[PDB]
Amino acid sequence: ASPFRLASAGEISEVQGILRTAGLLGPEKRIAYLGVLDPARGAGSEAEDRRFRVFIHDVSGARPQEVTVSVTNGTVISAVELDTAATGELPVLEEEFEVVEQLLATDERWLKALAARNLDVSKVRVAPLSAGVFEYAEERGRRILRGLAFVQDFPEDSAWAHPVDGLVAYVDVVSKEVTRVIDTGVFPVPAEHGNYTDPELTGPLRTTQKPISITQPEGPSFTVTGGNHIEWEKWSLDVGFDVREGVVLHNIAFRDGDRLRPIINRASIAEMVVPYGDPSPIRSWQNYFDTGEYLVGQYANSLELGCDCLGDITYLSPVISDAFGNPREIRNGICMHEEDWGILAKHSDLWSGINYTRRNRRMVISFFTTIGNYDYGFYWYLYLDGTIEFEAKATGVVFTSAFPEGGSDNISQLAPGLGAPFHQHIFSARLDMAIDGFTNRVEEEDVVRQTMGPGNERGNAFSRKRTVLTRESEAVREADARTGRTWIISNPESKNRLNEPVGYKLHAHNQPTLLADPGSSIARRAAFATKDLWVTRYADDERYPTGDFVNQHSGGAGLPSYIAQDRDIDGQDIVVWHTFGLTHFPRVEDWPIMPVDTVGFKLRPEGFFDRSPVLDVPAN
Amino acid sequence: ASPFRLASAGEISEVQGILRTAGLLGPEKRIAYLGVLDPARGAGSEAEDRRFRVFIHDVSGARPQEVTVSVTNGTVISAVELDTAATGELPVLEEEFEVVEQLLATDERWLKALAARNLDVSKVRVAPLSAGVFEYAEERGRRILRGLAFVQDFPEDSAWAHPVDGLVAYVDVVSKEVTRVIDTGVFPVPAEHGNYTDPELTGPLRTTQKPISITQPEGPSFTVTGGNHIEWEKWSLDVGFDVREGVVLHNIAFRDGDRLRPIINRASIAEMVVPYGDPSPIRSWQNYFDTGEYLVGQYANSLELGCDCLGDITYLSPVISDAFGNPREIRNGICMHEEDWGILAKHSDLWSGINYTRRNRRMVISFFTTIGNYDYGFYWYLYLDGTIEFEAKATGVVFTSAFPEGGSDNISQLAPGLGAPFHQHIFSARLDMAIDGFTNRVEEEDVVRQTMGPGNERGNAFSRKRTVLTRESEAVREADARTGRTWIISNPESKNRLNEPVGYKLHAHNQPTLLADPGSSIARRAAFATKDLWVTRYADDERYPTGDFVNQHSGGAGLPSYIAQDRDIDGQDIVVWHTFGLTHFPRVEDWPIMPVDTVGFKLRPEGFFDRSPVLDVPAN
Ligand SMILES: [Cu+2]
Ligand SMILES: [Cu+2]
Ligand code: NA
Ligand code: NA
Repeated sequence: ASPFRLASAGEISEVQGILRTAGLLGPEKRIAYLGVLDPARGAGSEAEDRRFRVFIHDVSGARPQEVTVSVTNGTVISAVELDTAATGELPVLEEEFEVVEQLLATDERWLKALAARNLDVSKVRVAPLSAGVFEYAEERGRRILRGLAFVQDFPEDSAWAHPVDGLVAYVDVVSKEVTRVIDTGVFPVPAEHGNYTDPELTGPLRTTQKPISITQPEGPSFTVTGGNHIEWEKWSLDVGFDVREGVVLHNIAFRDGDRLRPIINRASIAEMVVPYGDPSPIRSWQNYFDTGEYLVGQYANSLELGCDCLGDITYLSPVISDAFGNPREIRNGICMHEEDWGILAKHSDLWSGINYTRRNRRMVISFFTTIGNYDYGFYWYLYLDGTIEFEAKATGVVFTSAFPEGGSDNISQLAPGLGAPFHQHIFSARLDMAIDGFTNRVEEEDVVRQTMGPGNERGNAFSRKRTVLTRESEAVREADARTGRTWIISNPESKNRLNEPVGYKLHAHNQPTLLADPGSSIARRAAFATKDLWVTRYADDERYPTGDFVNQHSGGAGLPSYIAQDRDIDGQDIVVWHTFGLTHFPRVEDWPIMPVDTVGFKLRPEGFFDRSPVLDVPAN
Repeated sequence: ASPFRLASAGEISEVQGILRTAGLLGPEKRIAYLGVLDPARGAGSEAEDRRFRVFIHDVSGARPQEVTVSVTNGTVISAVELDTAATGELPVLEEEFEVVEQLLATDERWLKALAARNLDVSKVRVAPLSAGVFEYAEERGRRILRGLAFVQDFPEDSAWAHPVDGLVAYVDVVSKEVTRVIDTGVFPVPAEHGNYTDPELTGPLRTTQKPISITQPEGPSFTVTGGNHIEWEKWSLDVGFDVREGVVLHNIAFRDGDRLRPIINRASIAEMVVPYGDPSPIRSWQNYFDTGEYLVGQYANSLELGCDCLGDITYLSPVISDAFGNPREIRNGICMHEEDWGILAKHSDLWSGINYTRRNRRMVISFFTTIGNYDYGFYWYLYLDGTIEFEAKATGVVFTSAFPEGGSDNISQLAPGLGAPFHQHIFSARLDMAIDGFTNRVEEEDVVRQTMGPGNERGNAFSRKRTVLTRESEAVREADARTGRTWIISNPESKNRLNEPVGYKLHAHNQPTLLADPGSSIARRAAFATKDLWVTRYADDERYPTGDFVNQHSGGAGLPSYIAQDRDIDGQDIVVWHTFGLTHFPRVEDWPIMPVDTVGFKLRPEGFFDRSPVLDVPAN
């Protein structure tokens, strides 16, 4: 019955059928994006209307369409032709990934470049890389991918060990033409292999790890109903999945006594970008919007038990559309489990004689995706004490280049002749807040140092200040770790027993934001990534910090355009957009396969509850 | 055989006997501190000399002594009378904790203050609190504790719920005299109880938590030999214990192929301080040096299985001296176990067809201590990939006050009439570095932004810079989160296969440092806490950032005095001292018992290895 249930195979085939019936999905049409829309505000009173949004590409060169379908009613709600030169190209299609290498393999310029390097064309892999927006006028309105080459010595070889530097090509994937081949000169192709399953490189595998067994003899403490509604240790939520964003959490709420108290209406990673910091023309255009351009949900891994996810795991297997509108299941694509999280609370009191210890646990909801060389784990955590956390785990194989003779200020050395260009991985979490309901506001809280003098004669006092962000023009904020800056989302109309507005405090990691010059293309296309915190007034069409169409799309849409409306956010339905990222100067230890590194944020209750919410946790 | 083995009961009784035989431990003497000394540099060639350092208090008012004993040889090496007014008072004695309440209970001023508040003296608990150094000339050279009162309604009541504000007393614990009783006026004593085991407050305990079972059917993957030598997944170390510092790690090294490579020679928390930010004269003197004044090791909890430590646990039971020199075991005072730590590395490669996943684990070495209302867990972690981490977990009951009518800039409200003064918990980790041996140096690494222009035409480039800290005068450093500042400890004479100096990078959390005015007593006594990173040249007598005697000791010793020597630290035997802390504005959720909050740091290999050190980790 829930309007927040996962899309079923049946719903996707029905969208296909409705589109077909309406003349919108003939043999030249391809689905570049398909997802269910969230219910409108206040729609719980009315009956279900499951609506799906679809981006339809045309392989014959016709203009694409954005379409909204009511699968409940079997109707097309709206269909509009897109002018991609204006509003952006559609996301990269799975089927286009092979096309760059295939077209290049019979191009005389490409073949000349490979021959100059004595490389067998049959062994040259070409990465299908998003193009962005630079100085090439002919690309405007065209679907372009750029190709960088990597040699694969044999079918099971890791091509990433053998980058072909000094060479890049641009391809029109619709007209199937190579537009440019740029050869700045030969670099040595690094020769050492990077095969992390080859016994010659690993050596004898360790025999020293004894098993760790994690079981739940009575099963898990969470329940799953209606396919994707979770109840666990007072928490209530619905686990959604979208082909762009991946796992999306809806209706995060906490049962405090008899009352189900909303906290977050929708939580997602609404964008992620990987900007590269190498000024070589071979890579200086490189910025991968994994979410917006590639769609991270689409590439979610099937997660194997006792391997990717350990313990008593409950899986969801979300369904997505293929390019023709047929349903495709991602088997075991979402892991759900609870785990022990050490000590929750502890005190041994001298005066009372009472010794007290309680254990913590967390509910974990995760998926893992692969985008070329990169693999990312997205983890959401709910804790007994009311804390909500997100963590991204970055691994995979580092994107490589040649390491220049005489070194580099923008590339590190991994192996003889092998370089790794500096880059960032920067995420945007979109938190549609609902602290005790939708009437919310945000304050920036700084620590306040005090001067020794009257009222503070010993020079020990310190304090804090809170500044309400009243309108969108004032709600673009930066970190200040030195002053312990955080942001509190409160409900000014809902007070705790001490007559204080209930709230949650966002604790950021205060990692560097986007490093690129403010006049660059990437600073404009990923403007969200230049500041740590944005607050907007909720609107149903303000979904992504980069807008709906990121691929080959200049600035003009996304967060900078949203906040220009300068709307009231002081006790209104608001959305927090938190930028957080990793700045990566690759180390030798990252090669030939990278150990996980992490980044994230959390929110902790701040006068939300009337006392600790975990007094009723039992011993042992 | 190891000179780094834990002290045995026999060694402590032997120190007692040697001191007795030498005339240094008659019936009026009390041991305030006793611990084993680390071996001297280059002492591995010579036979064992187990030496113990002892601080001896005299209850008859005679001057205390600092004594070094060779337990191996049965001799007193050195004994020196201390002038405490100059060099500091000895640590607070366990036996002094009851004395403040006992003396106050028959003092007419104290009794008058309690009678003004209608409080039964038999119900008034008095916390024995360190005094620090303020404006009271008569305290110089005297052992003083200050007392703050809390009412206990019945034997099992949590007194912390019932602070008696407006009242403080000062007591000479040797002469057994009350020096001052200060009553600034009556405040209401908060009436609600804070009894977190009372069913009336907890409500019915949850029945929803299903068991989680963590077992190791073949046992743990680590070995323990010689009592305290750990070998685990290429790591090698010795787990020490000291009554002041608690768990101390020695000889942290990693077996890389055939070579045992040192990383850290000694790691400890060498100080921790809890400064309060309430300018009321009742608490404005409050700064608890839990390590330096109270000795955190002394109060280590006995940790219960399946409760404090979960899984297949190996315990150490360290032995300490009581006040008379008799050995006392802290049963199960140190937990050691390994645990699963999610995904280590993962890649699913399109071109090779190879899908690869490996799991991480960490070795955990921990203890938990209780200092009055506070309880702290100290956790050291070693990871498969070479990462070393420390985490402090803070819990217990918040230190309380009245909440003033009309509010406070320096105190938060927890319950009706109940306040919690703002404070910090600030730790100093002393890391005696040995990156591939003792010849080490530290660089500060900042991210470097670059301007769009020639050489960077697209405005995408970014870089980094490293600054070697060459001498101690240049090695007092602050955080800069915005520029991604870290510190790399390298060995300039030990190069990896890429001809780069091997190293480890310290990643701080960049939390605020000491907030107090720079002219305060606490800014001088805890000078270390004002800056994030200090580097010194190693010396055997530079043990604590606050010096040997912290109790009632002004500035003059510790880190500021050490670095004045301006010694060479560029390719020398050096020590890194990292300040990190929590700034606590207590929330209603912290009452009546605080959920754990955490702070820490980690160090990751940075070109230490020639490639990933976890290629030989097996599947599943
Ligand atoms: Cu990276
Ligand atoms: Cu605290
Ligand atoms: Na909202
Ligand atoms: Na050293």
